[PDB]
Amino acid sequence: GYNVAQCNMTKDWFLVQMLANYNIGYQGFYIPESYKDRMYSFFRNFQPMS
Amino acid sequence: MPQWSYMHISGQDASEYLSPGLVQFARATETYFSLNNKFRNPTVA
Repeated sequence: GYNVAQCNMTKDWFLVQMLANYNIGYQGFYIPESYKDRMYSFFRNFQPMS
Repeated sequence: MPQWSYMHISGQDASEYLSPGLVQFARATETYFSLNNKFRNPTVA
């Protein structure tokens, strides 16, 4: 029960990425801002599948 | 009113009922922990 958001990527890693790219972690998940979220940024190209 | 002043709806601004030390703290700790959303903002027409 360590995967997240309908794929095989982990809760831990997703959290590390939100904190590192956008500083979200300890104040709870929400959609990151547009200006932060650009071409080489993580969330923008994140495409989970089943 | 008595119960509006008690429940912080009116009489004063949001900054004015909090303690000076806590506000001093909220401003210092903001960049890595936000504390704005913890206290209601009342606005009076």
